[PDB]
Amino acid sequence: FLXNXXRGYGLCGKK
Amino acid sequence: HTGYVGLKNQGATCYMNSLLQTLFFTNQLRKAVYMMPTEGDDSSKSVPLALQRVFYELQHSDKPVGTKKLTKSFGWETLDSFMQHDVQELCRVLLDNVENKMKGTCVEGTIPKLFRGKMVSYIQCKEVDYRSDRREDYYDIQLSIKGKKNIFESFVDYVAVEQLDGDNKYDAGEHGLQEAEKGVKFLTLPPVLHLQLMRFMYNIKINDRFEFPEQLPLDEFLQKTDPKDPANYILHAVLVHSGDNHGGHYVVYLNPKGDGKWCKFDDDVVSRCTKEEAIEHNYGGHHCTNAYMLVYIRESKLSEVLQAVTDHDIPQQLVERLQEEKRIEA
Repeated sequence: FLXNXXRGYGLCGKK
Repeated sequence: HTGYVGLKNQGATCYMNSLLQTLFFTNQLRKAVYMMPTEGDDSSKSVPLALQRVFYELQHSDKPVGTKKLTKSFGWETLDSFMQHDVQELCRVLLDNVENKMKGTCVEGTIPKLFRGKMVSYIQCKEVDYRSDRREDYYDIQLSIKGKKNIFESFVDYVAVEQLDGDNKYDAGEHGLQEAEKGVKFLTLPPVLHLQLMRFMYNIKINDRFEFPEQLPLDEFLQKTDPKDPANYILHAVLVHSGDNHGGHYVVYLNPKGDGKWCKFDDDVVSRCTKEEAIEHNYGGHHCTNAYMLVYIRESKLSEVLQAVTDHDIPQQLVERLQEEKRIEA
């Protein structure tokens, strides 16, 4: 996840 | 009368057929997908092989193409599976699977090459000497729609500075609470840009007019441009929804060659359409048919990204496996 809480590069699971 | 074949409608898979066409006509992606070493793969659970199969059929079938092995391979198989996930998650599921499968091969790193960018965000204290910088990789850009007339306004919003002051004062740890700014700039923009339009909020759908162009210049949002490679982007695909959140019909518009000759991909019916239908008629307004995802290709990378694909780009091992599958079933 990015600084702005949006999803970033790749798979990162649930917040 | 198109030259392009459609995807079967096999349940409420929402954005999936639109995305599959979108990725299929990312020809550089497509060729790298063909190279994945899936000979040892278990078909009933191999998403890299199921994507190879879909692309093979899109390139070679004259009849609409099914996807049941693909939705099985990633396990979304209940009535409303696709309505509990969104298009960004399915993008990540497909791209991450194929990225991993190319690790260690001749096409390793194709997914980052096509789709990874870098940004930097910062917190700068206004009144003491403290700054925090944060560089990170991104894939898509989620653009805010509500209260934005056009894509330029959204990018401006994306990188707009935020005041951290008064009640939301930033704590600079050693410095205690401090007034600060937070800001964002893009370091790079990848060859293929997937812009995700935030029309579906929370559950609602914004149907407001949102203008997006055929050529999209983005140099203004980089921290440092260069000349002889401006961040000038060409519109490739417009993924469209019709409805008011509740279910809806999904279609994608594409000019697969990048030449501005548009087609509408409506599951099994691929038909040819005006540029106006693909662009301005999907702006929305107050119609509830409108873009939720845009694909742009960097002008300097277009010939590269949309390189011609021939039958010789699909290995024999794969072709034979897929045709053998067809023999069995018949």
